[PDB]
Amino acid sequence: IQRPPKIQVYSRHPPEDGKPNYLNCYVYGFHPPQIEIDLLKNGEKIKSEQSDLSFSKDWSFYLLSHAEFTPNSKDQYSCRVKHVTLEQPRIVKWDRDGGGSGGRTHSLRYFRLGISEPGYGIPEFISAGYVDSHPITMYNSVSQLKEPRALWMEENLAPDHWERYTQLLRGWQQAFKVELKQLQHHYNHSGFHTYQRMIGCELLEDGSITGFLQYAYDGQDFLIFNKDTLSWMAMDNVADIIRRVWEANRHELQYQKNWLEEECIAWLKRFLEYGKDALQRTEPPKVRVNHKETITTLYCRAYGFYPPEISINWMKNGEEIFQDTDYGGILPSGDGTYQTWVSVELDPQNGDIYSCHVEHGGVHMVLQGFQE
Amino acid sequence: AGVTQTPKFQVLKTGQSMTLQCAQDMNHNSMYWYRQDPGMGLRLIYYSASEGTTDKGEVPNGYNVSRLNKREFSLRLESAAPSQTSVYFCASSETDPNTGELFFGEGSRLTVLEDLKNVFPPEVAVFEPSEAEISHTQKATLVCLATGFYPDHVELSWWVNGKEVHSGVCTDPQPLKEQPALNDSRYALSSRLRVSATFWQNPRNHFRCQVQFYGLSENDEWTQDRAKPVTQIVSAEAWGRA
Amino acid sequence: NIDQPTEMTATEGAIVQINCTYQTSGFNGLFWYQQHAGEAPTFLSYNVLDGLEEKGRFSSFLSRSKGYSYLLLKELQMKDSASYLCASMDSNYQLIWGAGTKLIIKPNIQNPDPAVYQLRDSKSSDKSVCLFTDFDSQTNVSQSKDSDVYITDKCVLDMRSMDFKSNSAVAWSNKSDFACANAFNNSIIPEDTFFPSP
Repeated sequence: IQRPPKIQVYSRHPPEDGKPNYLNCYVYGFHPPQIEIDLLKNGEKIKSEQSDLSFSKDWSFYLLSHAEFTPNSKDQYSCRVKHVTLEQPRIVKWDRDGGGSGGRTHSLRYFRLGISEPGYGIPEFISAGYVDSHPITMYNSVSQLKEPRALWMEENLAPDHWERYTQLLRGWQQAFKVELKQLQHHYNHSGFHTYQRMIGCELLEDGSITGFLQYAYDGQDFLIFNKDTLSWMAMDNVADIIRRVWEANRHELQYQKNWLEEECIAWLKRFLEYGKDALQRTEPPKVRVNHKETITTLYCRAYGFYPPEISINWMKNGEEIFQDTDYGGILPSGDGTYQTWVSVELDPQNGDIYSCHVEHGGVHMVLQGFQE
Repeated sequence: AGVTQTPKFQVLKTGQSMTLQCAQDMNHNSMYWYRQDPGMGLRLIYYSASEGTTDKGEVPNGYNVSRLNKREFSLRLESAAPSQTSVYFCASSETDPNTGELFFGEGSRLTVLEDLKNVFPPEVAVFEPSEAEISHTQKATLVCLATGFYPDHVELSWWVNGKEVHSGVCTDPQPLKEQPALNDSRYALSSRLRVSATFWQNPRNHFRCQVQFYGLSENDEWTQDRAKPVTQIVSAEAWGRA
Repeated sequence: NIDQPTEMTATEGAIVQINCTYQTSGFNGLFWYQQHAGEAPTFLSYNVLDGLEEKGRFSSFLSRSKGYSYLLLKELQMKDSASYLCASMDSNYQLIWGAGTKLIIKPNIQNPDPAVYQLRDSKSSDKSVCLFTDFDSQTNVSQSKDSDVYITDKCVLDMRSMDFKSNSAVAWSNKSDFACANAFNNSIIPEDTFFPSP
């Protein structure tokens, strides 16, 4: 399957017009991974930093492309994005003000991304771990090394740990390559195709736990593991073939169950204690309201909050507005914090009060934007 | 199929270089090299997740390794030491982690001596059944003794009329030492073959005890005036009696 | 660290239980291997989840809470005599091997007729040998107090042996003082067992 990218351009901190800030271009929910993301100043291309390819639960990809600084003095900035799902490159300009609408547990995840031979310019194998959506480990088929993605990961883990997993990943990389070939032979096609794996567990706020192991082919769910019944789910006749093979090995299934239920949860708690400083902190949001003519729409921004769990909506006198509204979703700030936003198109009438409702610590925060 | 490993026996003077060959016909990925010693569980010297990568194990010291093909993983010790005397197992698994079913080579028996001056083939002798046993139990027990051999590399077998026999054969699990007090001691091995009294009492039946000894090769250096203790099959025979 | 019984002895046809305790960081599984003398180990069982895994005459139990496992051998045959290795995986997938349990299987003899016989001199050898055979499993034959006299029990049957499974111990030496009467002296012995007098 092929899914068009969602794009949002915004600033790390609220622009002071005299104060250099970070321009961000966030591209998410796209597939395949092939992506061209450029930042533009008045139409010209600018030197910008790009994050490692990251993976979501739905098998899509996302990237944060940021610029060194944007003093923002009487200029016009935008973002250019080229993708296989776009004929003409989509351009999104940065405004003083779409998509979104997606909307306190802890989890650990490990992702794999295979790319059918040849390389196609992209690394054929990639593996990255996440805890609470925080990057921790990074491996790829180019540089075959372990590589911690967090400071508190590398500090609390000896060199013998990374040495051991740098060897395992090389083994898993090769096995992944073989399964990718086998699939293409089963689907009776060749050329560019992708192979993805996601495993992990999560620890719920009350002490409950769950775990999952899943596989995707070309962005679509392929094989899904049930650790309770010790059986694999297949949504395709071709996926059914692997199902019958994998289920034939009982020791493997049992092994998966134990890791997800016992081993994984242990790794999660261990990592949480390591990053206790970063993960257990909470920084309140800074709300900002603005308006743009042409009939007019209102904007509400919430800056620099952690964790990402947040709820934000517009109100009218003083009830919530479900009509003519947009949700930015949770966006990476780049500081390790996050920011979002919500907009409303107004038929203003007379004497109506419009105010922004935000709940973070909950801790309900309301800012009155506008009234006739 | 299976994991193929060579050689199965080697004697080396300290300082000598030697390499053990291992090949896997099972199209596996991971390969290991294990060292097995008395009183200890298997230790891993080196392994490889897949071809193109290898990494040190628990006891890499004094050893090297290389993956030639996805099929072959060779163990190399450039300078032999007495501490390296052991039985080396080359193992293969489809993928790491899961070792089981883990497949092991036939095993490689390595003894490292400072001097080969002590290397000797076994003296083999067979003893005919007792007259008292035959009449009493209607059975006949032949006894074989392989004495004064060193190091311990031997395979004893029983042959009757040119064919190898198994049933009725009981051999010592391992050879003992003739002089346990001495570290210079050589080894002794005993075996028993029991056949019916009627079978033994037929002079047309030919019994032979055979010990296979693994010594120096044809290219090994021998400076001693005494005979070269090369690889040899030493036998002792007996004829049926009435 | 991983621990199992060093040696175990049992008669043919009986049942035996080999315990294995392990303490490791994490647990990714516990393996049992069978290794015959002078031969490569072979995979037997694999346990991860708590419970019992039965294969034929063999069964392997695991307790993750207790860090305990036992290999249960029923209806022991002669070919079951071997060393049995226990190993488990760490949190990292590394494998820890315990020094095995050597299982010694004594044949089941329903018609014991223990005696000590003198084998005729070989003429290819300068030593004489005495044979002690047809004794039950309850009979114990120890070594010699003489350094010039060698005695060997604990022989192992050939893996293909259809006939003549019997216990036997051998004694030999160069010395003239060696006789089949005093060869097996001070061995724990039942009534009616035969020694030659002169």
